[PDB]
Amino acid sequence: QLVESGGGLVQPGGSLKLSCAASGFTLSGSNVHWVRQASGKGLEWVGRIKRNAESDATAYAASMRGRLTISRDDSKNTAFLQMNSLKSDDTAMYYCVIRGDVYNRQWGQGTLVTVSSASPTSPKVFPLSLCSTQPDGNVVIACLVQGFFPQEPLSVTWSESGQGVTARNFPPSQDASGDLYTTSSQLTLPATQCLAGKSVTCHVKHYTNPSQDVTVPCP
Amino acid sequence: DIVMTQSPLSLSVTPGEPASISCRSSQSLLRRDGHNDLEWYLQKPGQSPQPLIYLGSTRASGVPDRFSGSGSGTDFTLKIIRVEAEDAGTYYCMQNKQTPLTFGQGTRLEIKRTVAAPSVFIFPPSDEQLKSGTASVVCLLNNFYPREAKVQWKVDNALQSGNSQESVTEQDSKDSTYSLSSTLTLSKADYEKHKVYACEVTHQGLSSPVTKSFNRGEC
Repeated sequence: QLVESGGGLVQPGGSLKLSCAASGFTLSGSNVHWVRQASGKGLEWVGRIKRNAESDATAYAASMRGRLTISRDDSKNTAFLQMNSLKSDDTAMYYCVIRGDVYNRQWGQGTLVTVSSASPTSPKVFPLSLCSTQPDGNVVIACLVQGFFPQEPLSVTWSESGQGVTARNFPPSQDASGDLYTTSSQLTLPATQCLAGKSVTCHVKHYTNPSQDVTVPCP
Repeated sequence: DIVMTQSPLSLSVTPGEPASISCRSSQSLLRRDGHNDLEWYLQKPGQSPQPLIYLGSTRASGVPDRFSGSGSGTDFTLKIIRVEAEDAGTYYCMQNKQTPLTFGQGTRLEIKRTVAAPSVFIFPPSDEQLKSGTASVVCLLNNFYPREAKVQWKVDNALQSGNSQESVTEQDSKDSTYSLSSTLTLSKADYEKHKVYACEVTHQGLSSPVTKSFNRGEC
């Protein structure tokens, strides 16, 4: 519906161009605003671009000392947010918000911007098994996803899904020392779907680094 | 810039009970047409904000009849007649009178379900990780309410004041429970010098603390 892209890890002083592409409706009849959210905080208006009818007039938050440019490609049906001289404090989820022509007041899914001089670090992913007896008829297995940077985007999927299958994902938390993050992903599934001798896979997609497929044996 | 102040900043309401959120603006949001330039958004865990109320009182498309917005000028109120599991999240008021568009701090709504003790699972370090010279012990807590849970790590029955990190999921939109991941990270050298590894959980739904433990290598 409203597809966002362009986010990523960028060094301070860097540049990024964010896209807000409308899929299955015109964007020209509406005003496009950009709103941000730093992880664990509220909402902060960044700027807006008025409709082609209102001659694409732009307005920005004064705090962003002329570092942003909001533009629109009416042929591509996309609105953009170009950010320059990036600051550590620009780290946030950026959303585009539509106003006027319907879908009115609708927000995009967000695109993440991380501004840091810290180098990306791939997670150290490990299989986790219970030492004890399994819960009656269910199998509980996990994957440790250790020492990674940036904290997001990080996604974990398992090779088993369906009825009686529950995947539990936890927000990363900062490690004791340094800039690294750690989390785990847990899978509960029927014993029948994880028979003795079988193995399962947790698939870990982190930022732009190649995905990791880790084998976890069934008990 | 128009200042939006929300009150209270958090609520814990039992299902079926009403809830109300106050929003006060620093300038009047009353229009020439009579209506008010005040909006209300809900941001559910893991999602982007969604409109609820616009123009001070207009209930957005597909927003249940249980949500209402009232007030004029500088004082507004979002009312929820009967709170449900799915209402969990952070509510924001927004003024659309002038630019910069400004939002309130956000009010988190917790759904106050019945006490639910966690299911606790302990995962020893995998040999794969031990090879690298680091040892992480994982303690997972599942589907508990309230959020207050204390996780204590014991090594050969001696309490740890450091070496651990945890993360808690946001309140589940369906069952209103929380889940927690606690990780104790030791060096391989330290891990190899001790035998009994335990996580002790204290929660309201437990008669006394639950300890899940294992002996190094006896797995």
